[PDB]
Amino acid sequence: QILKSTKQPFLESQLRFNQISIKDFIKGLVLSAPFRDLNYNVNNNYRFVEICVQRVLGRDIYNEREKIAWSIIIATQGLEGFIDTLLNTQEYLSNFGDSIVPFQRRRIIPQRSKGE
Amino acid sequence: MLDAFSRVVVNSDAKAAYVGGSDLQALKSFIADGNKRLDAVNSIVSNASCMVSDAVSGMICENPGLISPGGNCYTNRRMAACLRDGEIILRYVSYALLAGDASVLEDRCLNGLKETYIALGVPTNSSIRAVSIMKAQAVAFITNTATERKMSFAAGDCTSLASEVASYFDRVGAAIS
Amino acid sequence: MLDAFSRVVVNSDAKAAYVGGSDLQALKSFIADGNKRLDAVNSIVSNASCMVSDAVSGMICENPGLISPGGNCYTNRRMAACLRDGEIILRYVSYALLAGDASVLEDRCLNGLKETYIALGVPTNSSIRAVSIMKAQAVAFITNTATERKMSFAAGDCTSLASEVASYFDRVGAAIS
Amino acid sequence: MKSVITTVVSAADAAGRFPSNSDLESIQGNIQRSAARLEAAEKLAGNHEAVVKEAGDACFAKYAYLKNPGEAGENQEKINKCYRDVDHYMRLVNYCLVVGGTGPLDEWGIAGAREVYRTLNLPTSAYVASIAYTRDRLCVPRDMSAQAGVEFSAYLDYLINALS
Amino acid sequence: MKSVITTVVSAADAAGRFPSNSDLESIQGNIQRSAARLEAAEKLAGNHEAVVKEAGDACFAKYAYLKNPGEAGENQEKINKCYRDVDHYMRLVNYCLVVGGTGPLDEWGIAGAREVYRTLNLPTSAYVASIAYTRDRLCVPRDMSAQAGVEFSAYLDYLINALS
Amino acid sequence: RLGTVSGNSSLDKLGLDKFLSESNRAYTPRAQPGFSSEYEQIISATYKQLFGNAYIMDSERAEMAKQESMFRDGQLTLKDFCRALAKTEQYKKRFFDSRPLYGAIELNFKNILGRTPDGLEHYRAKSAVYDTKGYEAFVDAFFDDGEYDEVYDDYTVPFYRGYKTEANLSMAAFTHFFRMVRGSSTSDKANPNSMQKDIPLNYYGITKTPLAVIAPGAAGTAYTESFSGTGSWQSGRAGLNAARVALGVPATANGKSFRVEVTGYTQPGFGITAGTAVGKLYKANKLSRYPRSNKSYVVGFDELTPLYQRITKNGGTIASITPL
Amino acid sequence: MLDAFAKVVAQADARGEFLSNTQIDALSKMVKEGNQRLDIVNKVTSNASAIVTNSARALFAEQPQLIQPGGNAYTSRRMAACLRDMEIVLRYVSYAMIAGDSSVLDDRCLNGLRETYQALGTPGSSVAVAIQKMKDASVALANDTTGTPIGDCSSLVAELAGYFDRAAVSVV
Amino acid sequence: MLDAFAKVVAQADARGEFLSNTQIDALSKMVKEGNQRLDIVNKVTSNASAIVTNSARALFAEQPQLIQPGGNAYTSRRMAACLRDMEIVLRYVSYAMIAGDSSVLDDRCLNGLRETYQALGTPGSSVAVAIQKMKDASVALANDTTGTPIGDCSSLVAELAGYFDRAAVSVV
Ligand SMILES: *CC[C@H]1/C(=C/c2[nH]c(/C=C3N=C(/C=C4\NC(=O)C(CC)=C4C)C(C)=C\3CCC(=O)O)c(CCC(=O)O)c2C)NC(=O)[C@@H]1C
Ligand SMILES: *CC[C@H]1/C(=C/c2[nH]c(/C=C3N=C(/C=C4\NC(=O)C(CC)=C4C)C(C)=C\3CCC(=O)O)c(CCC(=O)O)c2C)NC(=O)[C@@H]1C
Ligand SMILES: C=CC1=C(C)[C@@H](Cc2[nH]c(/C=C3N=C(/C=C4\NC(=O)[C@H](C)[C@H]4CC)C(C)=C\3CCC(=O)O)c(CCC(=O)O)c2C)NC1=O
Ligand SMILES: C=CC1=C(C)[C@@H](Cc2[nH]c(/C=C3N=C(/C=C4\NC(=O)[C@H](C)[C@H]4CC)C(C)=C\3CCC(=O)O)c(CCC(=O)O)c2C)NC1=O
Ligand SMILES: C=CC1=C(C)[C@@H](Cc2[nH]c(/C=C3N=C(/C=C4\NC(=O)[C@H](C)[C@H]4CC)C(C)=C\3CCC(=O)O)c(CCC(=O)O)c2C)NC1=O
Ligand SMILES: C=CC1=C(C)[C@@H](Cc2[nH]c(/C=C3N=C(/C=C4\NC(=O)[C@H](C)[C@H]4CC)C(C)=C\3CCC(=O)O)c(CCC(=O)O)c2C)NC1=O
Ligand SMILES: C=CC1=C(C)[C@@H](Cc2[nH]c(/C=C3N=C(/C=C4\NC(=O)[C@H](C)[C@H]4CC)C(C)=C\3CCC(=O)O)c(CCC(=O)O)c2C)NC1=O
Ligand SMILES: C=CC1=C(C)[C@@H](Cc2[nH]c(/C=C3N=C(/C=C4\NC(=O)[C@H](C)[C@H]4CC)C(C)=C\3CCC(=O)O)c(CCC(=O)O)c2C)NC1=O
Ligand SMILES: C=CC1=C(C)[C@@H](Cc2[nH]c(/C=C3N=C(/C=C4\NC(=O)[C@H](C)[C@H]4CC)C(C)=C\3CCC(=O)O)c(CCC(=O)O)c2C)NC1=O
Ligand SMILES: C=CC1=C(C)[C@@H](Cc2[nH]c(/C=C3N=C(/C=C4\NC(=O)[C@H](C)[C@H]4CC)C(C)=C\3CCC(=O)O)c(CCC(=O)O)c2C)NC1=O
Ligand SMILES: C=CC1=C(C)[C@@H](Cc2[nH]c(/C=C3N=C(/C=C4\NC(=O)[C@H](C)[C@H]4CC)C(C)=C\3CCC(=O)O)c(CCC(=O)O)c2C)NC1=O
Ligand SMILES: C=CC1=C(C)[C@@H](Cc2[nH]c(/C=C3N=C(/C=C4\NC(=O)[C@H](C)[C@H]4CC)C(C)=C\3CCC(=O)O)c(CCC(=O)O)c2C)NC1=O
Ligand SMILES: C=CC1=C(C)[C@@H](Cc2[nH]c(/C=C3N=C(/C=C4\NC(=O)[C@H](C)[C@H]4CC)C(C)=C\3CCC(=O)O)c(CCC(=O)O)c2C)NC1=O
Repeated sequence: QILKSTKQPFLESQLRFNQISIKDFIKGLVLSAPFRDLNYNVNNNYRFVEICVQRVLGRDIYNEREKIAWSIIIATQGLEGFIDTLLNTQEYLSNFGDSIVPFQRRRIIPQRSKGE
Repeated sequence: MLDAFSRVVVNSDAKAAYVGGSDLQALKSFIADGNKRLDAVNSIVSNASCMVSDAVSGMICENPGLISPGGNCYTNRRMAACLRDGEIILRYVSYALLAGDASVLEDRCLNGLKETYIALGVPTNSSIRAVSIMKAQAVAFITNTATERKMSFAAGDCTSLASEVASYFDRVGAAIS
Repeated sequence: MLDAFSRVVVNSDAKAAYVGGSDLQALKSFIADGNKRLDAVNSIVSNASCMVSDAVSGMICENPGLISPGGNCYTNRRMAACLRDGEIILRYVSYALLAGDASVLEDRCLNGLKETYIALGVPTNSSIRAVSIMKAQAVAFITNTATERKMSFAAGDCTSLASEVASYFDRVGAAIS
Repeated sequence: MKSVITTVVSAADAAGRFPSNSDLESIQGNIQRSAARLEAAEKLAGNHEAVVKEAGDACFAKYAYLKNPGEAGENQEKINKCYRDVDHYMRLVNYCLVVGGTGPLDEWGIAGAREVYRTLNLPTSAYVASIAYTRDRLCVPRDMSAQAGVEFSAYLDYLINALS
Repeated sequence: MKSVITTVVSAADAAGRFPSNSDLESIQGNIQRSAARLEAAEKLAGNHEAVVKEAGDACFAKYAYLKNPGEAGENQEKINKCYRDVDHYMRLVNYCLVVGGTGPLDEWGIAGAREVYRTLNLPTSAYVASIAYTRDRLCVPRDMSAQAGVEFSAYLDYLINALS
Repeated sequence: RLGTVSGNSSLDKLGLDKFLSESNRAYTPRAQPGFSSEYEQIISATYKQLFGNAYIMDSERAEMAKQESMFRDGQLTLKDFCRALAKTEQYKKRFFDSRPLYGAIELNFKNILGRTPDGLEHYRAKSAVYDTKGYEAFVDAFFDDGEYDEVYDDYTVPFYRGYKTEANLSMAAFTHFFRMVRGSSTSDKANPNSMQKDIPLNYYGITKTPLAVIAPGAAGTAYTESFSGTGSWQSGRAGLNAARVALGVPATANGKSFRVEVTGYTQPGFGITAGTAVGKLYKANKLSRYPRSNKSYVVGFDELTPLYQRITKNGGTIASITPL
Repeated sequence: MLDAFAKVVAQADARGEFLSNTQIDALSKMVKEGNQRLDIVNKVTSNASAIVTNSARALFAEQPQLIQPGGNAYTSRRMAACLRDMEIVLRYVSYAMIAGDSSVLDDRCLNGLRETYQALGTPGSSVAVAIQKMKDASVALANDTTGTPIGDCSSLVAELAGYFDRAAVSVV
Repeated sequence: MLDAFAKVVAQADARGEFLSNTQIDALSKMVKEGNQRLDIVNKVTSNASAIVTNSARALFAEQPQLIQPGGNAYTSRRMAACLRDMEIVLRYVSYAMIAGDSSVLDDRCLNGLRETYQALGTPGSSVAVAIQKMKDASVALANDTTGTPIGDCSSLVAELAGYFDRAAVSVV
């Protein structure tokens, strides 16, 4: 979905004028309008939380209980409340902060070729 | 204001060292062609008035968008301001060439010129084009390589002064880049 | 102001005459002993600080009424003002001796000094006694005729410069008389 | 009256200080240049009848429209005033050669000249043509020495940079 | 940092004008004096541990009361600081000989010295005694040239006129 | 103290305090011979106002002796003393010789006229005098106009007046005054915005955009930022400091918008702990957690109280909060 | 943000006043022209691409200094920035048209826009020209009688022109 | 960030100009000294640890107020911060050396550095001393003839010293 109906020209124009930061840009992309029908309307709350943990926090889930635990914030607070309490964890701020695009943290072991 | 003599004084003052005969030879070589430096500075002051006007006219004839309505050199007031802007730069480069040290235009001319032009909306491309033209004119005057004007000098080589004055012009464009 | 070169220019400008080779010899004779003029000026600047203090102390030890209560050099403020008053005069005489023309203390120092002192109540006798002492010190320094200090010069005669600097001190006392 | 002496005494006076070693050091340069700057001055003094003659008609050969009716050089006394206006500038060049600085030029020739030549409707390009003609056919071994021509020409294009 | 170049560029900058012929004329005097002013500087550079050695104890031979209790030179580190205070002045004299003007002296040695020596209760007469001893036994054919001695001595009594 | 409430006054808490006390009016025309305390008070007040709190040593004060001279005779403060003090080589060395021309213009509007220029039209009226007639007529342009003789007396010292309406400037130049005058303990070599080498306000006085007034002596008062104007027409960098516009959808989504400036960022004191974390202490890039101090933010309304946790727990100190 | 009903509600709340009967007729006549209000924004929305493109085309036909080299629309990205800047204003004017007042236009479109263009070096007067070129392009299109019952809607057209004027003076 | 080729390309683009032939010789003579440019940065990179350590050691031998208690290098973490601050400048100067101009040095190293040291209370003049102590330590090492063909590379050495000077005046 780096097609053109998905691209937001206005978060971009506010990012390059230093009005919003990278963390606010990720928050604008998760709450964005093509993300809410191409990834949120096609999942339950359990698959969607492991999608949002893998792509924002840059790590896999710990077990099933983490999916079941975080699944409740989506239902009772909306996507806005869920993405606020995800972006304000110590894990996100200690690794990416407010000004770094997230990435898949520590995917491959350094000796080896095949990684995760 | 630091000339070539006070530069080695401020260099050896952090050492708390006396200026000895080892590093003095760089200063007696500065005296040995002081006449070449004066002969070089005179050849630029002699025709600075053609040098400025030719540079801005070449910058305008290369980029005809500056004289369009709403261009930065559109009206008579802005064009007079451009011819005034270039002459100050040439004057400070002549000061630095006479002093043998660039420290007279680091603080009196280029200190704050960067954001003055972008508070004013002065386009940064044409200013470095104009001083590049002025640099090409100045090197063509330190050596007798100008086309229609030839000045009479004693025979010898002045390439060191031409490289020095080119090095005085690149930091002007680098300060406003 | 006016040095020795601009004086003949303002002299020949009323003529509307070009400066020719007849009256130029008075200027090349000025160049022929410029080293003597610099050697003379240096010998006064070298010990101006003893020259001023000795002159004011000699003026006081000649006239002990100035340090009486209600005298013009009574308090510390007035004595500091007197030592400040004499040094400016010596400075302007040194300017005129270097320039070769008296026109620098004509208008910057002596123009209005006459009535300043009599608005202040400064006694005019001790003022000319002090500069007469300073004149006697200055002629004793242009020639090596000073008693305890001898400066090393190249051999020759400097009586023209001594008469010139005496003529620069005569008009100081004449301006305040 | 800007010159070598006039600069250093004004600097020492504004600082309120005695003449230092750098003040006396600058006058030695005046002494060393006096023996090349003064021969240009009297060479001009001894020859100014013909130097002004060839410059003023070189002004009119370039701009022949000045003798038209309604112009600056219509009748004879305007041309006689033009030769006088040129001789005044060459006299000031002789004065600046004698002094050492450009004092006589910017004191009596340059200051206020743009206001005069505009309201009296005189073209400054016809002034600079006669000065450029004088500068361009100064011929360095015969007319002067090699160094006096250096000094004489440096004051000439000071006028050209000041009037243009 | 007052010197020959530093004076004429600030004069031309305050006038807002280009370097004229009188500006270039003053630098020729610097060229002509560098061949007598630099000799004195490196002669001082190559010999400065002996000249400050004989000046500092000449200061104490004149004023032997400085080693009394309660004075400025009571114990050993005060005397070691006195030799350092003298060496600082001779280094600045070397710097003014290299520059050409008196800039290094009134920039780092003279300005504020009267406030320091008064509140720290140091006599300036003991400073000028060591400088006068150095000036008086400079012996001009052996120690320097004939012309380097006058240039070296002219900066020495600048200190004496400034401190007294 | 600090604040805007306690003493029922506000302008003395901004460091303008000593400048609201004295007047230094110089009552009798010439100096009465015999007496000198009153005129030495006036001389020291003129050096304090005209040089802006620098140390003219006695070796340097010994050469304005001819200028204090005629002031003690029948010659003026404003036309003899303060004008010739601007044409000496102690004023020129400090406020003209180390600066550019536009640095020298604002430093004369501060010293001589006691205010700040606004817009280009105040700068170009004064640079056009310099570029034609030199510095000696550039100095007289501040005195000899219709500004000096209408707000100042012939014998008073030129007090600061840039903060009040009676200098009928603007409201943008009210806040530019506190960039120049940061209290009574500051001089010109002494504020961080100009260390006797640059133009103190350059982008802000030309464009007349106002600068949020951090009071001096406050907790977190050493906030200063650099300039890098974004946009590709002028080819500048994006990411240095926050915007000041509050433009799009996050203007009023999550309430009204603000602009917090915070200054003190250190490498220890990030985590949820009292102490520093020990170990390798830097990442692979080995830059910093915050690669520059003095960060600014644009925040909405109900993001302000978690941002306030995030600033203060991580060791930062808030300089100023302005709405948007 | 507020619409026209919430604005008088905030007025009445901030003095604690019950809404008088005359204010209820003032709101009922806004209800009365609801279909005519909706027709205007529908006609603007259906022609939004041709509004922006024709206004932008006519802007550079008469201000050719912008698209010539060196201008502030000489790129493909500065040009695409300009077209998308015009669509932004056309979007928020149409938001204010159905809101009834210009709170959402002033609040999250025009606030800080003049300072943005001053920081970028964009000539704000040429933005003001393009806004008034979209203005009468939309006004002359809102007086088209195709697909609507014939009646009077002129006061709503003046209200629509007022928002374009407010956005035009906010950008210089 | 830009290198020296992209800088003249941006100059020529922003006035829409084709590159003249003389600018092509100006670029060809930068191509001509490519191996000599690479040798300098190679020699600086091979001695980068001893440059920083010897310059830092000589800094506290003559400014002992920094490492004494109370100083701004009296810790093990403030000291390790100082050494790593010196490596940063040595890194970005070497980046600018192969770039040909100081865009990457000015852009992501020196921008806001003076304000950072003013906020921390770090004496910027002592940073300026340490930068010039690394400068001639690297310059005297770049004039070493071991492992290189004998020739002239003095103008490149002056260009290298210019970047250290630019970083030195940017921090006071
Ligand atoms: C008709 C085109 C005119 C023009 C436009 C132009 N604009 C920009 C840059 C920006 N415009 C904005 C404006 C907004 N951003 C928003 O999010 C909103 C919503 C409320 C508005 C009104 C901003 C923030 C920028 C900067 C961000 C960016 O770079 O896009 C540019 C420059 C683009 C660039 O330099 O890369 C242009 C050219 N300019 C003209 O000349 C026309 C008159
Ligand atoms: C020679 C050592 C000098 C010195 C250094 C010193 N620096 C700091 C702190 C910081 N330095 C920076 C500078 C940078 N950070 C970057 O990411 C970059 C890359 C472009 C640069 C140039 C920053 C941001 C800080 C603050 C962050 C931090 O705390 O590390 C410190 C203090 C460290 C501390 O207080 O904990 C020192 C001591 N100081 C000196 O005295 C020497 C002259
Ligand atoms: C399209 C518009 C256009 C112009 C107006 C001219 C202007 C012009 N002249 C020169 C180049 C120069 N200009 C001068 C200047 C002068 N020569 C003299 O004899 C006088 C004293 C003085 C004023 C005329 C000199 C000496 C050179 C270098 C040698 C030469 O080309 O003549 C250059 C430099 C080229 C470059 O490197 O970018 C330009 C742009 N050329 C143009 O393309
Ligand atoms: C001491 C150093 C020193 C300088 C370098 C100048 C710098 C300078 N230039 C301008 C101002 C300017 N400078 C230019 C010049 C140019 N714009 C262009 O498009 C061309 C590239 C270039 C001419 C070759 C223009 C057009 C103005 C605009 C004046 C105005 O806006 O009316 C201004 C402010 C307004 C003014 O004074 O008019 C300043 C401070 N002044 C100084 O005091
Ligand atoms: C006060 C005013 C003042 C000046 C204007 C200059 C004038 C001047 N130039 C040179 C002398 C010289 N000038 C040059 C310079 C050059 N020769 C060339 O062929 C190149 C075009 C140009 C290089 C820039 C050279 C090569 C000499 C010969 C002496 C030397 O090499 O140092 C000399 C010494 C020899 C002579 O008498 O001619 C003088 C006095 N010096 C001054 O004191
Ligand atoms: C009653 C009080 C009283 C004094 C304090 C002294 C002061 C004094 N000294 C000189 C006269 C002089 N004063 C000096 C000055 C100096 N000599 C040096 O070697 C030093 C560098 C410098 C400061 C001491 C010189 C050089 C002379 C002339 C020669 C001489 O008499 O020594 C004169 C001039 C006599 C005259 O013509 O009127 C006077 C009054 N004499 C007095 O009658
Ligand atoms: C540019 C040239 C120039 C000068 C020459 C001086 C001139 C001068 N002297 C004094 C002022 C004075 N000058 C003297 C000096 C003397 N009175 C004596 O009895 C002795 C004969 C003699 C000392 C040798 C005294 C005593 C005062 C008095 C100051 C006071 O009244 O407190 C004053 C006015 C008050 C003051 O400034 O303190 C002036 C203008 N100033 C200048 O600007
Ligand atoms: C820039 C600093 C500077 C100076 C300080 C002087 C230094 C100086 N004085 C003289 C040179 C001289 N100075 C004197 C002067 C005197 N001899 C006496 O016996 C009298 C006491 C005294 C009269 C006032 C004489 C007579 C000469 C010899 C040359 C000549 O007569 O012109 C010379 C030329 C010969 C030489 O090398 O010595 C120089 C360079 N000149 C300068 O350029
Ligand atoms: C001391 C320095 C000094 C000068 C430089 C001149 C400058 C000067 N020239 C003229 C005046 C003039 N100058 C000229 C000269 C010329 N007109 C031309 O078409 C050519 C450009 C040029 C001849 C080659 C003429 C024709 C007049 C008379 C103009 C008139 O009154 O109509 C005037 C007005 C007073 C008068 O009529 O004489 C002045 C001040 N005069 C001086 O006293
Ligand atoms: C004081 C200032 C002053 C001058 C600047 C010159 C200017 C000058 N030149 C010539 C006269 C001349 N000038 C030249 C020109 C030159 N001669 C040559 O051998 C070279 C080719 C070329 C030098 C580069 C020639 C060839 C003549 C002879 C007549 C002529 O052809 O014009 C004349 C006419 C009187 C004469 O013949 O001498 C004058 C006044 N003379 C002066 O008195
Ligand atoms: C760069 C130029 C430069 C200088 C000229 C000196 C000037 C100077 N000297 C001293 C300080 C001193 N200077 C002296 C010197 C002397 N005391 C005497 O009795 C004799 C007059 C003389 C020895 C012959 C002494 C003894 C001290 C220490 C005074 C004290 O701290 O009690 C101090 C105070 C700081 C310190 O204690 O070191 C300063 C600034 N220092 C400098 O950095
Ligand atoms: C699906 C979305 C939707 C819409 C777009 C509207 C459209 C709409 N408008 C009207 C009805 C109307 N619409 C208009 C508006 C206009 N007529 C003109 O002649 C002008 C061109 C234009 C003025 C701007 C007018 C004026 C009426 C009432 C007829 C009249 O009294 O003139 C009606 C019939 C109901 C009624 O009588 O009010 C409907 C369904 N309603 C909707 O639900
Ligand atoms: C693997 C990475 C890599 C490098 C490090 C360079 C290194 C390198 N440099 C040179 C070649 C060279 N290298 C230098 C540089 C210097 N010589 C000196 O004497 C000075 C000490 C120093 C100046 C800074 C010079 C000057 C030449 C050319 C020889 C000459 O003409 O003097 C050559 C031979 C090719 C040629 O002739 O240009 C190579 C392979 N190239 C690479 O691919």
